[PDB]
Amino acid sequence: VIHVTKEVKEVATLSCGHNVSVEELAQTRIYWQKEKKMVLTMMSGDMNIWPEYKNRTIFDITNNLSIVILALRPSDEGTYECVVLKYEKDAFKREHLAEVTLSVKADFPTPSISDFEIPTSNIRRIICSTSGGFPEPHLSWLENGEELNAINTTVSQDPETELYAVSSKLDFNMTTNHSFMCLIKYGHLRVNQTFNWNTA
Ligand SMILES: *[C@@H]1O[C@H](CO)[C@@H](O)[C@H](O)[C@H]1NC(C)=O
Ligand SMILES: *[C@@H]1O[C@H](CO)[C@@H](O)[C@H](O)[C@H]1NC(C)=O
Ligand SMILES: *[C@@H]1O[C@H](CO)[C@@H](O)[C@H](O)[C@H]1NC(C)=O
Repeated sequence: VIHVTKEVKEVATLSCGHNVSVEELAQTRIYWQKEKKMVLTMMSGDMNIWPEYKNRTIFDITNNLSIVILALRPSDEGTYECVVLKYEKDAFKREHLAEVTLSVKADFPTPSISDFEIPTSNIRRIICSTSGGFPEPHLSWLENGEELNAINTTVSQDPETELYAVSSKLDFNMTTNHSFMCLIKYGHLRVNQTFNWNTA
């Protein structure tokens, strides 16, 4: 395959499009690397995966020497290339090369809104939050194609999943009718939800 696209938290199996028996594993050299930067090395019998990858990467020898990235992160994006070399008596002549580029989708689920009264005559508060997305999200409240100011807006990124979570609060006077949209931009995409407030 040329291109591959998986979701975040999901597994990515990048095949080397080549297989090698255990007897040959001795004489064979395997170079998996992500854009010139090494990943793992199965140097003739002895394997050694770089620290950057030690944790979330598996080397599936049995399955065409593939590398399985567990718990995908938006940064795993990139072009992987797998070169295997056979020892042509006197040297190491490479007998194969596969190359695949990996895409990682990280859409933001449609945000959900909560509404409830605060201790202030007529004022109702709404909270729009969503998460599990990438890149960093940008939340904005709309009223009549106008951008209202947000009361509170937190945005953090999980060190583990490498994913974001947004949550913003907004107040409005219950006396009038209202129709707000919570727009959330992340990259060149955008997700949203609305809130209708009918007076009496
Ligand atoms: C903003 O809202 C969050 C979540 O409700 C809360 O933890 C935080 O204290 C608020 N920030 C301020 C300055 O009140
Ligand atoms: C709430 O709405 C009423 C009716 O329009 C208005 O008199 C009052 O000043 C408003 N208060 C706030 C905090 O918006
Ligand atoms: C808000 O979300 C809806 C639901 O997917 C979408 O159809 C609409 O285009 C969005 N509106 C804007 C201004 O992004």
